[PDB]
Amino acid sequence: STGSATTTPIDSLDDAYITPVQIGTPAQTLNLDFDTGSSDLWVFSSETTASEVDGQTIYTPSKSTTAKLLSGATWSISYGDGSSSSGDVYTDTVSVGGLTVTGQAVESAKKVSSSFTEDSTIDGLLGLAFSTLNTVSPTQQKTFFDNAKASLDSPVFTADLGYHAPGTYNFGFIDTTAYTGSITYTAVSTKQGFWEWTSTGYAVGSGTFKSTSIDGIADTGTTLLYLPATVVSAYWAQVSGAKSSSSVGGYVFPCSATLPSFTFGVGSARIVIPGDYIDFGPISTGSSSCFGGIQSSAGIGINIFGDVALKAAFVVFNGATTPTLGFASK
Repeated sequence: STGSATTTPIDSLDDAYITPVQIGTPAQTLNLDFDTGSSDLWVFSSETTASEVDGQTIYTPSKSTTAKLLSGATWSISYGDGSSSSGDVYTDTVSVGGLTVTGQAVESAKKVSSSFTEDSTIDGLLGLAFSTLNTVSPTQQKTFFDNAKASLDSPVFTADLGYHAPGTYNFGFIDTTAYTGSITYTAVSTKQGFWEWTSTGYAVGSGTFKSTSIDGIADTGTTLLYLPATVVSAYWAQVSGAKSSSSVGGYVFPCSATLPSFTFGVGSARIVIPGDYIDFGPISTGSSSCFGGIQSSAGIGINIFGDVALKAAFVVFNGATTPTLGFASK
């Protein structure tokens, strides 16, 4: 089997991407944030505290004839951005772009943190990291991809995120028309439950490539590119008027400035992030100070190849017995 679904930016800055998912019988369609940095499929629901729902579409398990309470099960998650949610668990039929899993754990939110309430466009998350990170207790549950894997033509999914435009998540096949050149594959460590890999280096604009190992994660659920402070400093030094603002909480720059591209290495291959992908607009409405899309990972404890980086590539998440990641230009 295969599946293919379009993923759409939630706003004009590409802050996140939403993908429609069918849950239950008859289908209830929710727009979920596909997140290769986490491993829970959770949704706003009829069980979510009423004051914490503000425009989201909810899943109502009682209206699904295929929903079954996973008795005794609870879940609770906190994300790198300080946001959180928790609740109980149902199993139900979940379909993405034509690909159907029966018995998928659907984690129903009883509580969500403010950041989720305040974002009316995201109805929940669909985790695509490794199932070892799944928070369901007492019995850890599998991700949608893990459940689908054996049925797929090939045990892979691909992320093709758009810049200020829709893109595509495919399951079970590689669309050879969706990228240029070749796909370069690179090793993955699953020790922390992430799609963790090591970049071979970077360049700033037309500058020379610096060969240096950068360990980080391919995370579709993180907006920006978070890299070591040395790398980030070298980038912003090439933007006149850029500076790190402790009050804003990262590098900002005047939008009259021209942003250089940023290149990262995948083995001997090179992915070029155009300068425009690094502009995240005014820090506040009317401000001439713009927020940067490359920021320091210091104090995150891990480097994150978030949407800023991933949307410059066609990315293969290869779930073979030994997982690997593939990157192509596009």
